[PDB]
Amino acid sequence: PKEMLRAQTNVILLNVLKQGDNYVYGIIKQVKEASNGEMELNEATLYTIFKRLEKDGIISSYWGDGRRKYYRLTEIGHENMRLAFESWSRVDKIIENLEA
Amino acid sequence: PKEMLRAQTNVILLNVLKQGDNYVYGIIKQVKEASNGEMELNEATLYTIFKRLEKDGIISSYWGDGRRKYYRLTEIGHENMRLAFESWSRVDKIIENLEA
Ligand SMILES: c1cnc2c(c1)ccc1cccnc12
Ligand SMILES: [Cu+2]
Repeated sequence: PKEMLRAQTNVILLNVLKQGDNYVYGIIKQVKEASNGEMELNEATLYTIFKRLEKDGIISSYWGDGRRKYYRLTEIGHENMRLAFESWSRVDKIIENLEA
Repeated sequence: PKEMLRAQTNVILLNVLKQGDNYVYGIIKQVKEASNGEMELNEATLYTIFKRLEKDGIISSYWGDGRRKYYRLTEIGHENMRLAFESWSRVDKIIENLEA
C-alpha cells in the first residue's frame, strides 16, 4: 500500500537525521546497513521526500565544503518527532491491553 | 497532525476487530478502557472510518438480532493487518539499529 511505505520511509529518514545531520548517500548507506541489506532506498525517493519535509519546515538543508548537500532536523522537526513517538507509544499500549 | 491521528485510530479499530466482531458502542467502550480513559472515540468518527474500510473491502458489516450493526475484519483485512504489522516490525528494528 503506497501510502504506508511512504509513511515508513518517512519515519526511517527522520530517525536517521535525528542521529545527526547527513547527506543522501550517507543516509542510503545507513538505512541499508540497519535494515540488513533489505532496504536500498533510491536517491530520487529521498529527494521527493526531502522536498516535502523542507517545504513543511521539518528539515532544512545546507552545503558541506566536491560539496555535499546536508540535511538537518529542524527544531519543529525534533518536536514533531517527539509527539509522534509519544502518541504512537500510547497506541502501542492500547493495542497491548486489547490483546490481554 | 490530522493525517496521523487518522492512521492511529485506524490501527486501533482494526485491532479491536481483530479480537472479534463488534459494534460501534462496544468498540468505543473497549478503546476507552484499553486507553485508560484518555481515548473517547466519537460515534460519527467510527462511521467515517468504517465507510472507507467497508468500501475498500477491509471490513464488512452485518446485523445482529433492537438490532446492532456488527463489523468484521474480512479475509483481506486480516492479511493486510499481518503485512502491516510485519513491515512496521522491520521499521521498528531498523530504528533500533540506527540508535545503537
Ligand atoms: C502501523 C504501525 N505503526 C505506525 C503506523 C501504522 C503508521 C504510522 C506510524 C508512524 C510512526 C510509528 N509507527 C507508525
Ligand atoms: Cu508504529
